[PDB]
Amino acid sequence: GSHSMRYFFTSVSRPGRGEPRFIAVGYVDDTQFVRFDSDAASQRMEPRAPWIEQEGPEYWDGETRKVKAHSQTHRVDLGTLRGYYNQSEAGSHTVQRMYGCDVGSDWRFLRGYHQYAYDGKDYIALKEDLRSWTAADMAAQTTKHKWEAAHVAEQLRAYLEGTCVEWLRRYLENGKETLQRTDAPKTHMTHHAVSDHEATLRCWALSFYPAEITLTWQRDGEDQTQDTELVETRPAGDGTFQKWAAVVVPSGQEQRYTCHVQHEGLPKPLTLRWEP
Amino acid sequence: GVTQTPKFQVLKTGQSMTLQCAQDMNHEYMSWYRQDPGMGLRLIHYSVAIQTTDQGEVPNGYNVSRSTIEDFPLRLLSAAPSQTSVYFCASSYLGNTGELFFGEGSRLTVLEDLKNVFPPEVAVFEPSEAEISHTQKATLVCLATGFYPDHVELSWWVNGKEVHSGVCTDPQPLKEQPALNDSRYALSSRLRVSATFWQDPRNHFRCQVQFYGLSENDEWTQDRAKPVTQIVSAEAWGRAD
Amino acid sequence: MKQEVTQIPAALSVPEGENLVLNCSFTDSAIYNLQWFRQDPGKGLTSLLLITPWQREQTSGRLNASLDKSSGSSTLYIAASQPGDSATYLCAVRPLLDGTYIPTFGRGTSLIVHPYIQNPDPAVYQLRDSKSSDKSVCLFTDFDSQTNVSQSKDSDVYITDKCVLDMRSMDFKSNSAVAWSNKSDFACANAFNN
Amino acid sequence: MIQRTPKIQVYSRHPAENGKSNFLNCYVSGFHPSDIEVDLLKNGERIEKVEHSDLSFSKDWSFYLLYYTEFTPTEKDEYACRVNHVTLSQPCIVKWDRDM
Amino acid sequence: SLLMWITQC
Ligand SMILES: [Mg+2]
Repeated sequence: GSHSMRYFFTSVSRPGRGEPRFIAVGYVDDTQFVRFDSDAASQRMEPRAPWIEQEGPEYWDGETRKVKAHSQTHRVDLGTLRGYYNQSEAGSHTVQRMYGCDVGSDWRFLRGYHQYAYDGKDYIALKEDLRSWTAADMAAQTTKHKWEAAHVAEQLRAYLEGTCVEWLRRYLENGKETLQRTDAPKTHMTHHAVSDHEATLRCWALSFYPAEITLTWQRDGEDQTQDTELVETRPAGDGTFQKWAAVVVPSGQEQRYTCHVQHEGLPKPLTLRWEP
Repeated sequence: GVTQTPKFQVLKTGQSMTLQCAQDMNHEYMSWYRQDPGMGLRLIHYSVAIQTTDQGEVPNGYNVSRSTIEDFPLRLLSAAPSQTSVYFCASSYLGNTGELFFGEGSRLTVLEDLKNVFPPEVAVFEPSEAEISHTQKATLVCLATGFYPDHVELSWWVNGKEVHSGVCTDPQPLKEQPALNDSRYALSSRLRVSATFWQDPRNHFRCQVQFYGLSENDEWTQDRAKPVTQIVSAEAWGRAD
Repeated sequence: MKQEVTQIPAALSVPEGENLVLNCSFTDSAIYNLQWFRQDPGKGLTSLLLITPWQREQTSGRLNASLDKSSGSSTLYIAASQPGDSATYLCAVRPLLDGTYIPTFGRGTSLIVHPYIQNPDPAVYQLRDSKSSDKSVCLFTDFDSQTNVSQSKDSDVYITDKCVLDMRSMDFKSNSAVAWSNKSDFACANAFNN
Repeated sequence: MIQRTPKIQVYSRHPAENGKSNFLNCYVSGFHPSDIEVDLLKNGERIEKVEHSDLSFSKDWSFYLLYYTEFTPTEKDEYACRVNHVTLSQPCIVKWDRDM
Repeated sequence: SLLMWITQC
């Protein structure tokens, strides 16, 4: 299946309370592998997945210096944006940056990303094909022109289409035991008497990886959405994910409903039906 | 831009000293170099961010700190004669073009004995009548002698204004005694003007030599005047003859 | 992959007017930028030009640098060279991927552009101290650029290197050297060279 | 500032089995700004030792965090997750249901 | 591996 490497950066100004907070997190697919937190005591980029620990001191020293340079740049940006938008230094603002790359099943580059946001809204991003910038407003236009004068877009692409893909491949290989794993969902169905005329059927998918999954209900062989509830896919806290779909059905008509589960780890989609 | 201070300094062996370096360009990167005369730039320490520092090629004997984005001081823990060199601070963005911006430099001289510090004696030698009669031009020569260390800035002033045209100063001062480590120096410069300009008695020529020596707090109980940082100059006035 | 910057030629001595080509080669093509500086004796570094893999050329007056197609070399061109161009030209590159950000400098190209002396009149004059006619220095001036002054051949006789001055208002350049000594037998008639 | 209200799910890492140690999770997502207060409760009392994941965010810039702590579910002990955020005028309490 | 050079906005 496809893969991706993503870096997420969050910088928050903290008016008169020291330096802004800077947090950096790297993922490969749905697996976090590194982190940096300006408030943490180490002041080091740290491993969060087992396979990355095979990288040597040179890698950690370099990633630490780079993320620190990143922290400084974002710290300056907070002051610059405040200026662009003529905001006060007493207010807390947030800058977020995400960049990374996607590869197909063959591990060949599919697309890259470099997006920037100020206070939760798009500020400036590189377009889908990476060949131009999208600027939200005049403040972002100012950044856009500075970036086009420094050929930042071409600097980023060299990385997104090369370096980024190269490191993603390296990590996929080094952490093959877990990154290229496919944990099919453990499934089951529960039943609850809701009332004098209703019963709830809950279809569970658990301990699955990657996070991408599809859970759907059907009644009499037809897609069922009425009186259904589907929760956002969530992390179990052990590297795997969980998700469920429930439907309220008339008492006694339980077996006319079926839950269907599609996940990469399943050679075939599973179908669950209530067996009392 | 990048501002380094001090530009010149004389230290006694064992003294501590801090060179300051500031920049107002929000450059994430700041660095210090030392360059011995005629040799290459050698990185001492650098910094990519506040509270982040890294050693360069020659970190021994030096400490740095990065408390703010603007400042990157260099501390000489215990001055040694081997630390006599020209120190340069350079900063840049860690993005954009990454262009390096250098400070003006800081010439440091560490000595065991400050009594070897001497200001220059300055003299202006007037144009020869033979030069004037042969070329219709007139060359004044300024000679600065007996100074140590080699920390001087020589400039020509004509009628209260500094001049650059018609002037050439030796690229480097010569050691009066090459085999002596603390040999005093000499430096010369020439200012050439037309015979007409030299023959006008209203024209005032002044060779100024800014010498950088001992600081105000340095000890001095020798018979001769304390060789402090000062301007020593010599002058000549035009003359019909 | 350790970056190594090589500059050729190491030294360059030419007559003014000549077009110059300085080279700066580097072993690691993964560079973020390449920057040229000039450094004059006893002075600091002045940045001249800055080029990158995405802005491969830059021009500044009679100077223009380019980052060659051979992803490991830069050439600095100095058109119609002038004596004011005399200096050590330094080139530095910054790393694109090593995460150190440390620039690597070349050893530099020492350039001396000699002034064209159209009408030489080599001569050694004696100049008197404006304060005391007893003290004097010897001035060797107006010699062509093919002439060079030899250093202190005697322990008590001091001779300076040649020095070029430019009287801009009358577009006139000239070479000179100075000599002095506090000797009794010292005279300007036999103070210069051998 | 563009601010979004936190989505909240409270659940166990492993299937709940009364008397068997497990981990109680509180997953907060879809919120902005990042500043957020999340407490795990046991019978209305704040659980002391609660850890959380590293701050990260989604495509739409909204943040997500997982708060967790060891726990041993029982038939009667009530567990919950209490969340406070700038977008919430009243703190939100979500009770833990073993089948949700 | 992270980007090395990031330009200020
Ligand atoms: Mg609130």
